Amino acid sequence: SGFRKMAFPSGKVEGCMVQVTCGTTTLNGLWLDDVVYCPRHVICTSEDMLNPNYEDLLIRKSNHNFLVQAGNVQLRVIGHSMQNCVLKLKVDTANPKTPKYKFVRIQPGQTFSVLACYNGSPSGVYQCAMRPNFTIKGSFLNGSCGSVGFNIDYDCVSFCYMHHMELPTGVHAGTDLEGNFYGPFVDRQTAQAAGTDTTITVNVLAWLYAAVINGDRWFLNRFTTTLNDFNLVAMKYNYEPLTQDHVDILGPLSAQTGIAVLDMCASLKELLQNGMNGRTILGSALLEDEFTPFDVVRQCSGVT
Amino acid sequence: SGFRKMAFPSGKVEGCMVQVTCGTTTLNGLWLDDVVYCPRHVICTSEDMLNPNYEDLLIRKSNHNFLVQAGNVQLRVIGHSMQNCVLKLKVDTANPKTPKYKFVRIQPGQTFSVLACYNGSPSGVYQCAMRPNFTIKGSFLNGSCGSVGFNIDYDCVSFCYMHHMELPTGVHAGTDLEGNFYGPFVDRQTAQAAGTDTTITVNVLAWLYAAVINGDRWFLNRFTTTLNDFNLVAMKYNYEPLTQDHVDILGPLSAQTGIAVLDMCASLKELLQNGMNGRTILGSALLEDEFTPFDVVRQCSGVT
Ligand SMILES: O=C(c1cncc2ccccc12)N1CCN(c2ccccc2)CC1
Ligand SMILES: O=C(c1cncc2ccccc12)N1CCN(c2ccccc2)CC1
Repeated sequence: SGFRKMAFPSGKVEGCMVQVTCGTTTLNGLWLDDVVYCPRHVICTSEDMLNPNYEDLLIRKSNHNFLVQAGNVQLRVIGHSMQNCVLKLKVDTANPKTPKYKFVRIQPGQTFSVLACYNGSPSGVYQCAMRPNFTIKGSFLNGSCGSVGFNIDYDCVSFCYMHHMELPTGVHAGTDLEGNFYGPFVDRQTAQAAGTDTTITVNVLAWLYAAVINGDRWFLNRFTTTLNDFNLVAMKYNYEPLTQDHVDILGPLSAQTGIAVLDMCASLKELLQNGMNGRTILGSALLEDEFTPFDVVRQCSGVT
Repeated sequence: SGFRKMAFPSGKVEGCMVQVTCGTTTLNGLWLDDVVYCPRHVICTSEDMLNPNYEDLLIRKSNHNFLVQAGNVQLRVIGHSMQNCVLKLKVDTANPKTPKYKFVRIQPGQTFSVLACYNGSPSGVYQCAMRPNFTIKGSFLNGSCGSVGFNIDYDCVSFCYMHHMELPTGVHAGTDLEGNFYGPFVDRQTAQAAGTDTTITVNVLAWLYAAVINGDRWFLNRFTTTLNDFNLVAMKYNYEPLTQDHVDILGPLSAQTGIAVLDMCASLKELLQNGMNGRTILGSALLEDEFTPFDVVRQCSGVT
């Protein structure tokens, strides 16, 4: 028992982190096979932050201007290209530590682990969710760009995020590994609206199921509700509308606990309307939405 | 900016995880140099859980009864011995992935990362604190024994915890890497009192400093207090008494924010007496105590 915001083991990703420098700018890159992937804003200067012409900036750069270091050893760059907001630096050596991998564009509400890095060196690992508004609530400082988010399925690393920027509001934005930003964000030092962030209802319910499995049952009530009645409450509290697809995804947790999904919805409706009354659930005083139903089953089953 | 419960990158520890089986019992071991460390209760059966005589049980075991597997390959056991509550299995091969390491017995209130493992395979990584009552609030299932807690200082892994058991209350207990339990716990399937768990005051203050650094300042007030006045409040709320050593440790955070430690104490006193009033601090609705002042400086400075 016990429920923690667990991240995937980061070893397979640590073995891919390299440092990329262009001019005076240093950030992190991801070395997979003979390619190093990094945010294209590595080619920017102080005067090229508010409105960069990446195509024009990149034209002034040659292979030897991109310094890539893996640990203490220098990688030789034999090609460079821009794919959306990422640069792909072809190096003469395939990463010997390259794990089995995939590039995936995750759905909002899905979770992933982030390996925060500085100067190509890993500093820490944490679990987070892609918010419905396509931002992440990470922990990133200057130099963390190019740090990646990923999921692990047995031996395969699915890379889903590359860190590009911090919005003036302290939230984070970035791209998939094809360089396409999640959300409406652009790699420019301008004010950008993140948008209203809703609560991932299916994740809150999954966490309530985790709470029941882990002994926390005070919030369970004698009520039930309907999807339409529940959603009237969810709308009022800026919660994502729950659909039959979400109910179906909660099926295994509903079967394990013996609590019907609409019954758990009535517990959630009462918690929203009444608050926690100074009480806690899984060591938390607010409703947690950064655990998917898959994360709950995984943590409560011991998938390695 | 952003503040997350960050764990150390786990790669160096993943490379040390092995599976140990004795009879019908399988758990995890830690392979460092030519020794595999594991909980001694691996030699127990169902009838040897309530009151095991480890010395007598171990006498019926020979080297070939300990099956150690590193990935898919079998390790040859050439020696075995019991040191307190851990077994040390000497194998004929030194772990080629052995990192620079230390065995340390951590102080209550200090934090560490746990790499939860099953069958010698890592499942996840999370950060936790050694509670003042010498328990940990982990996430562990059957088969997780032998999973370890550690800290990383540049390239050196300081192992501080080995998982041994779950108390009937859902909290976790275990040993340092010399096999000495943290707290009064014994490796027996009997009811064991954990003791009153207090809140790590110096950690709550460190987290309040992290909140200020990360923009959350609503809780800051126009008041100050004294160590003795603060401790009268801390006692009432089952908080550890704050000492000058704790004030001195908060010195760098006090200097970075320009907020005197006793001024932050008055903010903490008011939060304890008045509650959060439905507000949050660093995405939390309760006062967080599992970040040390060192963790706050590290996360807010980017130590790799
Ligand atoms: O290293 C960072 C950064 C990232 N994440 C969190 C942070 C927190 C505080 C300070 C800086 C950061 N930046 C910020 C984006 N930046 C950039 C440059 C050109 C075009 C678009 C973006 C490059 C430098
Ligand atoms: O694998 C575990 C375990 C550990 N952590 C969390 C758990 C949650 C649910 C179920 C089991 C566990 N045990 C529990 C202790 N156990 C043991 C045997 C002899 C003497 C002393 C301890 C060996 C088997």
